[PDB]
Amino acid sequence: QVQLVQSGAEVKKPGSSVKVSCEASGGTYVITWVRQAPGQGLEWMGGFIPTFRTAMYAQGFQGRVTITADESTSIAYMELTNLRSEDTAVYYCARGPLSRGYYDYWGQGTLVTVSSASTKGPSVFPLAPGGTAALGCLVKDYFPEPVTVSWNSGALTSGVHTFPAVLQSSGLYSLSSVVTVPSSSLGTQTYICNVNHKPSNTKVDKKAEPKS
Amino acid sequence: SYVLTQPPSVSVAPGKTARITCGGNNIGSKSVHWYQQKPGQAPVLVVYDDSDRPSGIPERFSGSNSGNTATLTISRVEAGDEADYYCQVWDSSSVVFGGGTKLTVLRTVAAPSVFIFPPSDEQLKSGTASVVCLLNNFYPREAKVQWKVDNALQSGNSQESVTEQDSKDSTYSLSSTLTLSKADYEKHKVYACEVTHQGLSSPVTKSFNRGEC
Repeated sequence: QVQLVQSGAEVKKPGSSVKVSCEASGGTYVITWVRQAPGQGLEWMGGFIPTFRTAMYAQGFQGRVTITADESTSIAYMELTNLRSEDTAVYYCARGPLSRGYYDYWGQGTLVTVSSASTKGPSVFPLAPGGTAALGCLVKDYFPEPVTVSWNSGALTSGVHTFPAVLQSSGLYSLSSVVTVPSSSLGTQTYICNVNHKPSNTKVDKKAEPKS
Repeated sequence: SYVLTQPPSVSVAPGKTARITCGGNNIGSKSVHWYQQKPGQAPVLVVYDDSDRPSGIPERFSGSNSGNTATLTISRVEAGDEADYYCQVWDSSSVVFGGGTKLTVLRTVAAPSVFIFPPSDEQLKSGTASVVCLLNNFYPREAKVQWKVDNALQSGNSQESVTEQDSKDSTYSLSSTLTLSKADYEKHKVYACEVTHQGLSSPVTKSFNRGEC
């Protein structure tokens, strides 16, 4: 029942530092940090054993990585200094049993975006609706990634397609989240998209209903 | 340092058996661990110490390691198995991962359901118009989407996005967005997206006239 919970998505200027936290919720082992650049593979950054106060780091980070822990609070930390645009990745913390070599518990990941640019929250617009109808929400002009989209506060999951973001000519992202529903439900049921953009602190709820 | 070699892709029909190889110089001398990563999710340990299996992992997942090749075998492949699979070892005080193998499920031709969405009134206020064409639940991934404005074929003003294989039916979905100024959008009436796909006898067009309800 232990769950590794990580800190939220961040934008960091190049030449700066990032500290990512990993909390062992209903728990307390080897703590590992693995990163993933978008569309690429898993890359080990290092491990740390708080009990033996021992750390092992990966070569290829120029000694910019520091892994720490606080046993009092059961939170693990990864600090990465001298951030460059190549460090834009999802950062995973993972826990494995002592001397075993594998990681049976993983955190949800933290997307760290290395950018000189300022954060921009999205504008959310509705995609208004035989037997099956389609509706959705357009999530336009945001930076950086990621955005999350739920339907009816998570009650509606079936028939949902949230598309990968496209990078527009503006250098900003845009995505659509769509859902197919029964035509008979339009006029009865209420469909709302819940959009969240953590880097900008934007939280928008938008109703996708047919025109007058 | 030590190199793990995985093929980038493996494709299998439902009910069939997938074999994901992990090549390494005398990999049989090491303990091989396997992770499954579904799109937008964290990796999940599926096989540890060559052939052992964690609690919630189906018996259909099995591992083997001898000589220069470790293999993850997935029997009776389902749409829920679509993911990227990574092998991992420890070598000279370092964690080494394979480059990953994407598992694609080979399903039948499925025609898309096509929907067109006009720009919202709220967006029009901002001086920009986004017209969206939706291709829902089709296979294979290749689809030609053509935008037509007052019968004039559009070019360089649309972008497409495609979902990963559906976890339940193995299809894809595509969104095509046509971006115009409020000026250009208001200068025309007929908005259409024409869809060419191998699951359709002839191309399907979905259209709307700027102004109707």
